Amino acid sequence: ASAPIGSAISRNNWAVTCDSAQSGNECNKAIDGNKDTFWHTFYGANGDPKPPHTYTIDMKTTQNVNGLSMLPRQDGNQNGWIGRHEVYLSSDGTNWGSPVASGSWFADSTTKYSNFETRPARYVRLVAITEANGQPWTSIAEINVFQASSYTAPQPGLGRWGPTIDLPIVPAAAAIEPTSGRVLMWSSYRNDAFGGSPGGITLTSSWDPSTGIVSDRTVTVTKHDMFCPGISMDGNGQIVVTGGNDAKKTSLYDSSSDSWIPGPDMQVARGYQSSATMSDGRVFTIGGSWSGGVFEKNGEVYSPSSKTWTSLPNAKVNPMLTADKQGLYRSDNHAWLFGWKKGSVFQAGPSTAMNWYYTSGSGDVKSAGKRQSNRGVAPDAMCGNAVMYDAVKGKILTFGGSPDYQDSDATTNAHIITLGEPGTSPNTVFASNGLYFARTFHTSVVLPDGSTFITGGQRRGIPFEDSTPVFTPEIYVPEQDTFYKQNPNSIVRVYHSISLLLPDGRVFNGGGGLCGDCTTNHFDAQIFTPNYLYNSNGNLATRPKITRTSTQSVKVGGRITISTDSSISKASLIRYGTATHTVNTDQRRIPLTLTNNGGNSYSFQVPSDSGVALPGYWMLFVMNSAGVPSVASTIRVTQ
Ligand SMILES: [Cu+2]
Ligand code: NA
Repeated sequence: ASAPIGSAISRNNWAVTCDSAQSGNECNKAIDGNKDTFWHTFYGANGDPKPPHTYTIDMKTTQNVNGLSMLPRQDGNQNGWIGRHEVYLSSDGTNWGSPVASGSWFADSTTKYSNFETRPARYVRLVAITEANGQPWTSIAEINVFQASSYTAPQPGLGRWGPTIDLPIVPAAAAIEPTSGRVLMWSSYRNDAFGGSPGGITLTSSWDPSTGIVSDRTVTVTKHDMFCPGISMDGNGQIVVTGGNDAKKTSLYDSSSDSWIPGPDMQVARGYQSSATMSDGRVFTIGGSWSGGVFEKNGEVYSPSSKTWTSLPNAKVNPMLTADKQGLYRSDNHAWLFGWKKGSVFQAGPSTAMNWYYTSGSGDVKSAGKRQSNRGVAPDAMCGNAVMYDAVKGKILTFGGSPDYQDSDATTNAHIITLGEPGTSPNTVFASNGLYFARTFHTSVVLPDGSTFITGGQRRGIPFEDSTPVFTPEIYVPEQDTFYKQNPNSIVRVYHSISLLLPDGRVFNGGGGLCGDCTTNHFDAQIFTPNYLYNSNGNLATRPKITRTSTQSVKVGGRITISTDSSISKASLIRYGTATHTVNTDQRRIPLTLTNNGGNSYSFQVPSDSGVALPGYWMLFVMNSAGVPSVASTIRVTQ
């Protein structure tokens, strides 16, 4: 099930309009309170007008609207199920503006919702762009509008949330398709559940930021239910999905051909392991006792060229285990892995003990000391997040999480780890005064400017329960060593939520739930627009443009020359992300040093160490003196 974020608005005073309505199926059947009666557009002998179809409500007064619900026809017939849709709000009835929510609803008879940030309005309009099966009708048994207890205007200068993208599934795992710019999301064998999978199938969905189209596709070619997996973008730019519901499988997503390819089976069955791309394009994984059995799962490495998984038995998982009260089932999960120099992998946590993993020969592991600072040794931080915001300086920001996977209080701990050469003990300090809000199950992304956006989570980890939610996101500004609260959102994003940086510089945050009959499934995502995209007036700022790129494919050590339309002050390269269960081992940022060639022409070199400039796809962003970033240019970094 799902749920709206507000309380139902009284339908007494409403006035509704429909594009068409067949007698027996009047506009008002949708607001009678009877689930047996429904509005239905013209059919048969009234003709069959194709969608779009529209449902407009006049609440007569101004309500602080935060959502709507749509109960499809409950008579067993599917005709008229809304697929693609848009939701608009208006205080006047003539000026709608941009949709407050849009996307596609799954093809079933369950009540569907549109949850969105609170906006005073008197008029609401639901546009049915498509019928779920491609037919021309639109039918609605019941329609409700929800209101917030109050309305609090976003504060200027603190970012903005919206719109809401409605999806057919709970996006508990997502990736950006680098060649297309689309967001790829997946659930499990079902749109809203993973328990009871016959294994072998995964439901996916994609959102295209350019067209606003949400599409769904079932993947069975790899015979893998991809819930709870390791995810890494390999050296070739293929996304490597491992284990989870089908514990030994490997599935490859090729952005180029937009297809799924069966990969080789891992040597050890795992679920909830983290995998990390290496300086050589290979993928290392360790741990993962969620599925495949509970025992010590040492390292293994995938080679994209030979398409083999090789065991690395001496890359021992033992030193990275947390002290989880549930034991090994949780203690080897979601490692904070980072590919580094010379085939090494750094594990920053969640255990207090940090380690160096080596992939030569049969593997090795060396202690890197304890995450700690002048405030003491950091406790285990299961589901805390770790982000490499400056790969050149080896800087990793870690934050949040709790000692145990669940039933444990999250903390405000935050540290900065600075990596040197593999085998050396990195320096760790405390970050500022820690998070404003203790959280676990939160997600984060590094932004073009090197700041880290942190959002969602809860104060006490309770999977599938939307309790103690943190609605206020925070940004860490490394240059100032300061955290800043941002404007709050209205949708809880806790266990099974995700965040990804979009190529336009905005953040896509969504998911949460995936517990079948629970009412905590969130079949949506919201967009957060950081203040760097607005000018002083609250309007969107004018962005620099990258008019030319000497090349779109470069070897580490290589130079790229660009021309822009305005003088730029800074540039950064951001590796494309993948995310699930708080883990994102693919994102990282490299700040660039620019050579001004005069005439708004600039060159830069990609770092020559492929353990810094990990191979794969990256986003190039340039910023003007104002700090406004361009939309990214996609660059492929090869070794
Ligand atoms: Cu899970
Ligand atoms: Na009705």
